Amino acid sequence: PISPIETVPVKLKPGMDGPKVKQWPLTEEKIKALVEICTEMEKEGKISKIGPENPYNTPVFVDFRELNKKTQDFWEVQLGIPHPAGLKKKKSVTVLDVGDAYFSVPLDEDFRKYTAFTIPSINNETPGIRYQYNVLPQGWKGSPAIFQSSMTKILEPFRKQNPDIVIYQYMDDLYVGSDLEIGQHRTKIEELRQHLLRWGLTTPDKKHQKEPPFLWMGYELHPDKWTVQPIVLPEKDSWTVNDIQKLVGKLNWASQIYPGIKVRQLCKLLRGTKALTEVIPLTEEAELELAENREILKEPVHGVYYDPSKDLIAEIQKQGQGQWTYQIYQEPFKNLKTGKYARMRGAHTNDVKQLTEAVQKITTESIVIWGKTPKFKLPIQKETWETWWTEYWQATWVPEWEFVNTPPLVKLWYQLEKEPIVGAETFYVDGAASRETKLGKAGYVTNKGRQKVVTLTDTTNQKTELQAIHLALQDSGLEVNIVTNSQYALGIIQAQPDQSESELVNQIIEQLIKKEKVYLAWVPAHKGIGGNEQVDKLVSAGI
Amino acid sequence: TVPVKLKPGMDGPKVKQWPLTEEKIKALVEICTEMEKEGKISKIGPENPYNTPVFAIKKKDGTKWRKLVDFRELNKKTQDFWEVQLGIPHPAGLKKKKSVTVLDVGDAYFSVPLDEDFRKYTAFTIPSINNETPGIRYQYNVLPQGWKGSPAIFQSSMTKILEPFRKQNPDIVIYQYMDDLYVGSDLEIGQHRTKIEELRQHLLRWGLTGYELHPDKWTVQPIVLPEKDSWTVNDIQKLVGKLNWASQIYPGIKVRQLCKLLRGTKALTEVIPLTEEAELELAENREILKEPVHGVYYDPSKDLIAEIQKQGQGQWTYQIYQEPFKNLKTGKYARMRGAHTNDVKQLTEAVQKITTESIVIWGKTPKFKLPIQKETWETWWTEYWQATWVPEWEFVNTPPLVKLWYQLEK
DNA sequence: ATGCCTATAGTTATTGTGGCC
RNA sequence: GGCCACAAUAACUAUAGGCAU
Ligand SMILES: Cc1ccnc2c1NC(=O)c1cccnc1N2C1CC1
Repeated sequence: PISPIETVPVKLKPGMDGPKVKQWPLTEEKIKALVEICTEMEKEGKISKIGPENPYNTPVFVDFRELNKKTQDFWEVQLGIPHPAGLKKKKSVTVLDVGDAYFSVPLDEDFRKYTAFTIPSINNETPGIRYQYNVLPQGWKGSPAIFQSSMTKILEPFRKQNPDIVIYQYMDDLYVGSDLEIGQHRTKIEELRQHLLRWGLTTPDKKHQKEPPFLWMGYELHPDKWTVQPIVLPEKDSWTVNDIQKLVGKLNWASQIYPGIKVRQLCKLLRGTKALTEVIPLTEEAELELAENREILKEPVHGVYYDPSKDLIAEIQKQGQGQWTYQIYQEPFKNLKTGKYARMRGAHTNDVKQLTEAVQKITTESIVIWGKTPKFKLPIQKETWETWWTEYWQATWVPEWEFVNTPPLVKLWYQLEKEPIVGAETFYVDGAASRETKLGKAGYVTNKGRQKVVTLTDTTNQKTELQAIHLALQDSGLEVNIVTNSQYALGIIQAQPDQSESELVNQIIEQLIKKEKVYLAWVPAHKGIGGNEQVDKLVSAGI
Repeated sequence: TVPVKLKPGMDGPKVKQWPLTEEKIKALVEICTEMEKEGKISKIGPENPYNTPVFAIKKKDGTKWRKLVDFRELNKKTQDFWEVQLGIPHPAGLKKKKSVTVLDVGDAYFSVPLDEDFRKYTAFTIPSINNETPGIRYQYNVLPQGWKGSPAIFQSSMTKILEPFRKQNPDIVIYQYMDDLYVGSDLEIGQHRTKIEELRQHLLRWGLTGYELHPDKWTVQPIVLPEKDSWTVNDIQKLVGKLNWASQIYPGIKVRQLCKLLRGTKALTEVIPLTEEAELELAENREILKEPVHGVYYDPSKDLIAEIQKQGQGQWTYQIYQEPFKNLKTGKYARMRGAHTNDVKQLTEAVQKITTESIVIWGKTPKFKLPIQKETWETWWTEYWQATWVPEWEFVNTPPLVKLWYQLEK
């Protein structure tokens, strides 16, 4: 009888009721100003006077933090933030700011009694005048959910009448963009203003309209291009511990537009856990990539909008160890959006495999923003691509990819032989270590008769088996046959280790490139095989 | 109508929506608009917190885009309604037949309306390009496709219409599962097509509207050991390691005599002749591999587990087991030679092959172990997906020991 | 059997950037 | 302080192998 646009029924959680917190102590200096605000909202039709029938109370700051916990769960307003690179290019863009947004869209009668608040008393603890929200209150969890759903119903017939125009809604602000001329675009907004005025929404006039440069989510928007806001960093001394991580976050936000962003060496300093004020000093390797990052930030660059007619092209580059950077572009030189793949969990991930993992990150991101799979350009050869995945256990598929050579080329180091080498010396690999005091031995027994036994300090069982392979390839010719008993050592040689970990393996990898043919075989441990038992007795002699 | 109640304590499903391609998004709107006008789905506000994942699949017979809704989260909570309250009887003489014909009966569920209180739980959100639209919401007014509670309510009507069909053919055993109909016939292949046509004509009389499988050809193929005239040290070392891993599966195989052949350090090039004890043991091990192992039994209380392994050069093998290292059903699919094959397509067709076999023999969806990433699988599985039933799958490591053992299977 | 190591999958807690109440 | 989107870093569970008791 008073509220338009048909109210949507909202109910509380069956577990607990609304707020029951008492009123805050009096201020007197702030109460007098609040009297004029409550009287103005009462005349318009936002709040109404109620008696002592309402038991619920809300403190005036007005805080709705206690109410939100009692209110039922609502579906999320936005599913992923829109990126300026995936947007369509428009000739004229005009924004509309909604005046009295939550004041127009009302609340259901059943929920109106739960949003009742009490104004602090004047003197002698008086009851005062009670008020309850009839419309959507400021600071409620369900406020942005209902308002967005109501606006969709308003602009439902408007989109069908004009399919050529694209309208977007964001909380209170509405963005209108079209490929039409400046004269025709101005008429469409005037018709859009009259459509919103019917329900009761205030829109600014032609003189109060905002200029083509817009500021949204920290991005500077233009009708033809888009650019990020310039980030200013202090250039004197490296301060505290958390500010080092802040520089990584600034580079993280710069990774979406700047292709040359390195963060690997900066994250190495953040290895120290449990610290309030640590103050990390600068090193040679960490500041080396920090110097080149500042040079790219000096020159201003702009991104390009998405075009449906042209296909998306992506290319993979290598800038460091275990770090990949990619750029998506439709036209040469003009980039749309750049990305990165820098996370390393600890163990080896393989350069060929991590490259495919980087592609999958682009593919999934392209579905959300662009909506279609882009054409990839890999720095790996077609011959190397087919050899790796056929022998590997994990299966992956790339639909469309082209071979394009890049300055930082990635090549395979070594490949294990399938058939045993004839006339070559046979090496048996077996090692054992103790948990107490941390001591282990490594040795190898050959068919000729030569053998070497060494002792190691501060080592695990996984490292002692790894050390025995290194010594077997050290005192050998060109063609080496390696027989190992451990399953752990078998998996490392088959794969290609390239990370911060596996420093001991890097000595073996360098030797494997020098050798022409290397054979590897696996045998069961502790059974009674000739050649394996002889090595086992030597390592477990003192252990 | 019948009221549907959820399991006490557990709340409704809340799963995040997976993004879809631009071609699939516009395809979903076309179906949703047609269903809204007929009276199948209705729009709801933002007050609904429950979300259901939705995907788009292509059809072969109708060559059109079909709407697929995943109810795997809801099925775990609504298991009391479809088993305890209204259970589906499963015959033992369904796995033993000559020819099984698969027919889609999912279109018949759009007639029976859903409960008013349960309508809010079947709400789903449609993904959009760059999140331009907030998201168009729809709730199911009738029985949805892919839900296990739909056949339970329809069971009272399904038994009545199949009553004259069962009376005419007592020897032919019929079974209903989810949205697919499975009919097993013991007649000839020329007479099998006539029997299905008569059953399909009965459906048109009621109101609502070559693919064949061989259940007799699912014989367990024995794993055979490679035959060699001259055995070398390298050949023995690989043979001992593979059979030692299978010692926990098969207790009959012993590697005691094989290890005694090698004495001291020797080169792989050297040829070692087998003794009388070595030849007797190796030949005996082949007999244990051919004969089915004792201790294989089906238990409905325990969940079924399936593991698929990649071999290479267009070769795939799978093992169906309830308990670790205790196989129940073994089989392998090589390559679908004819048009186009890839790493995803060969795996997608493999899962659908096991799922169809699981219904006829047992009647439960197994846990699929896939040698693929979660981000890779959840993007390209919809491209080659045809079946309306979606099984539960997990992603784990594939050992090198299990790969080198099942490659010798004929 | 449990505690202690490595690798393959996944999950969470923490911080940061951009916003909001 | 909580909520939303995206990233970097530390911990915890299934599988496979290993060591110690
Ligand atoms: C903030 C925002 C939100 C949603 N879309 C857009 C934008 N705004 C852009 O500024 C914008 C600028 C130029 C062209 N299209 C744009 N766009 C499709 C309508 C442009």
